[PDB]
Amino acid sequence: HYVEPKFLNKAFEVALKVQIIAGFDRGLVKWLRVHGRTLSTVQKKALYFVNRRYMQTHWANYMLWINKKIDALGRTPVVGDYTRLGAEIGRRIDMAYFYDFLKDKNMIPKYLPYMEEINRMRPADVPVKYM
Repeated sequence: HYVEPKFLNKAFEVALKVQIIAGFDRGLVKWLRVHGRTLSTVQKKALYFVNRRYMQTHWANYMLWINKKIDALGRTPVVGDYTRLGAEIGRRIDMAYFYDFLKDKNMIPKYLPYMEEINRMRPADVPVKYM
């Protein structure tokens, strides 16, 4: 009974997703200090979804960057390495530039059921694709 290996250990994947989404969300909260009163509830929820979809579509590039670093470790990788790298991604990407773009150009997505489903997931469970 064969089993397919995950392409990244579940605990490492979870640490990345939790830290990335937490960091993107924190910057959204700060941006909403100024812009929350000029956006509807469904626009704000759509921006939370934007954070998750952004992670999903950039995941392959993140895996290249993460693996380049991990490959260069002269020791066994551990979960804390992934917490750290995920926190770096989640904090360094200044997502406010993108929120400003969407708001200014009237491209905040219409909030749909699929987006609500993604938003209601635990960050640990947001689907990512390796292949």
